[PDB]
Amino acid sequence: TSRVQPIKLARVTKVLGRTGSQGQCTQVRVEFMDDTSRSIIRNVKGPVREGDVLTLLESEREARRLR
Amino acid sequence: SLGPQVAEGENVFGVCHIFASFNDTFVHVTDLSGKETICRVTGGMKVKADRDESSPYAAMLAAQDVAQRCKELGITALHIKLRATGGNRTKTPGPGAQSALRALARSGMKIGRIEDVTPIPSDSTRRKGGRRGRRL
Amino acid sequence: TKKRRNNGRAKKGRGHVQPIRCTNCARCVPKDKAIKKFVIRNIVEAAAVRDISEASVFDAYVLPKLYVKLHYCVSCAIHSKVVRNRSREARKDRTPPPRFR
Amino acid sequence: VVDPFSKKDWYDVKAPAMFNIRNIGKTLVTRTQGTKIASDGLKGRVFEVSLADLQNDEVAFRKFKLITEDVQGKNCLTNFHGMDLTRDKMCSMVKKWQTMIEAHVDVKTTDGYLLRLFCVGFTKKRNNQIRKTSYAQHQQVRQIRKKMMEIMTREVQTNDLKEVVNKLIPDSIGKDIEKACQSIYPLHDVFVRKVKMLKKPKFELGKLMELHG
Amino acid sequence: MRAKWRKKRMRRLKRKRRKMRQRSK
RNA sequence: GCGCAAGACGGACCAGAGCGAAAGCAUUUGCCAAGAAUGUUUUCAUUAAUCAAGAACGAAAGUCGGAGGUUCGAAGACGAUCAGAUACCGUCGUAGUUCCGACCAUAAACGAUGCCGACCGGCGAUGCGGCGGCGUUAUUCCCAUGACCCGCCGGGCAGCUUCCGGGAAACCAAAGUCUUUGGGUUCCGGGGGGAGUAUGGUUGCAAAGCUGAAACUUAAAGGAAUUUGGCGAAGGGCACCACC
Ligand SMILES: [Zn+2]
Repeated sequence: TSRVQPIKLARVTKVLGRTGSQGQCTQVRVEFMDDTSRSIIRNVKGPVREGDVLTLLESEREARRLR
Repeated sequence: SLGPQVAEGENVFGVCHIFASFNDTFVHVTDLSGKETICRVTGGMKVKADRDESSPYAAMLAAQDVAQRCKELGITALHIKLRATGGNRTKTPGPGAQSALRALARSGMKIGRIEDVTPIPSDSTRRKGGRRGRRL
Repeated sequence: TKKRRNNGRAKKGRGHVQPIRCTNCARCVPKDKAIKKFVIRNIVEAAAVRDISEASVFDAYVLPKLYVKLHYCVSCAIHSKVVRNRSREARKDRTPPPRFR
Repeated sequence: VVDPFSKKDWYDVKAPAMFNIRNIGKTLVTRTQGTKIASDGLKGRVFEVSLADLQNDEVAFRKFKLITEDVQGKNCLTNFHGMDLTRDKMCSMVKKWQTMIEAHVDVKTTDGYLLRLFCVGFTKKRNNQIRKTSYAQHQQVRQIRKKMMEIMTREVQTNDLKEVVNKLIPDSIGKDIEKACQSIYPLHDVFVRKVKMLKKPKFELGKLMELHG
Repeated sequence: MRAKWRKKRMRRLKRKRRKMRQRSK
């Protein structure tokens, strides 16, 4: 494939709704502490508190709603 | 087999005919005149399974193949010619053309004009099916 | 029971109109009876707009649109859930729904 | 077995002095192999170029047809072949609750070239308009169509291609249409749809030479 | 039934009866 | 990608808009002929309305005879479907579909409502012709016209509301002006099956069209609407006897 992605961080701001067929993935809007102007929408599985920090592998791809 | 023009001073242009239907996708790349072409690829070229012909995956594999061919030959920039099924059948573009465009743009080539060359008719003949249509 | 004031169409002074064909099927429907959607859409919906913006030779290039209209039979329209049904007392509302986005 | 790209040239295309931008890109052809002629293989190549790619920062929803005729070695020369309109633009003209006026003519210039021009028209919704419809009577549409046809069969035959396509660049024929039609019914959007080239005489090299320069 | 195919079957019966009548001549 | 040829159709403009007795009618232009509405201090002076017999037109399919047959596609052929499909589905495909003639006169030909005349509400709109009335425009002056605004008249397709009134109720500005029952006039129905059937006449090369019974059997067959219902209908909520 020959594709290399840099390590990306995150910072949650406000909680949102929950997606998934059984409600296991939770929407949350984030900010990047590396560059405090870009905000993307992602899904997180697991408990999330506001004021926490998330780890990623890439921050260039967004996810759909269901399918 | 190469572009004698310097890449920093100027960039060269070809066109591509992204034809996407509900069961196939084509990526066909030629120059501005369009008489002769660079290379061609279908939706079944990279996937042996027929069920996977109409998908983003065959489109992005086709886009990567023409991306490598245009990188090795020396064509840097491409114009866009999107195409639906056309005629009297369907005026809606397929769900693989956008992924093909994303894969062809994310690989580091310059874009040009984006124009739809869908063959819109004035009035064609009768559509396939019956009076009651393709009911199921 | 007379269900509607009109008869599912706008044929009030002609008697015969021209038939057209659907998109999901090929069912012949009269023109004033069918439910038609003049959809407006762009080339890139929401994903690669920044990709097109950065990788363009033309600076601040405006993205073109695509213009298309679709024809629906009633069964194909309700099967695609474009239009739904309500109460007969609220059936007498000719106003389109308020488009927010 | 072997790549055909070894037997491949790289020629250039040039616009005449009628345009502003000279070159637009590259073309591909093989060398001659006896019964195959490299000069013939560059003949029937129609091009699809935009107006902003041939001029400065003007309107960019117009397309021009350029056909090649002759080569001399590592470069080629083109000529005017027709006009086109962007389907985004043309599909953005047509909206509901206004009437369409469309005309055509078969008009011949001073030389042997013959053109078939088209026009399209869309009417004014007025500044003080309350009424939704704003249609036009059929005799009014008929005499506006006659006015457009007589204007575009007035403009063309008085000159040759070298200046009438110069008039055809910014808005000038459509300017004459939109300026000479406020009397019958006010109209707001008129351009030229297409120019379809119909007949060409015997090819001489001199006319192609004097346009290029 | 629906009256269309009942009428079609009745017309087929009429044609059969007329065939037997013209054969019985 | 460039040229050539064939036939079909006139998308987008295309509308609760128009015309026609109805079926029906859409590229541009030219020719012939016809027509409603409008305007009128023109003309004749009761020439009128509905109408058995008789007569014209008439969707699609169908038949006879030529030309043409691009596409579509009854009959039929081939694979998958389901327990079974000579059905749905896909590839082909005869006759038709197109034009010129010659025929039957059949549709949910429906506004499921025959025509003429008169009377009794409101409101905002649209199409046609005529008439006025601040104002803007084809540049300015300036009149006449086209365009726009504000009112009116007459006819037409329509729309919203209504304790006028009516109806079994859906609903109706007509399905109203009906026990307080009578403006004029053509067709048509007496419980449901048998049956639009047998027979006879009629028209047609033919498919069939019009006219149209009886025996026997039956106590229900029907129309409107409320209440729970049953949805492989849409739209919300809940439960570890539903799940991640
Ligand atoms: Zn449909």
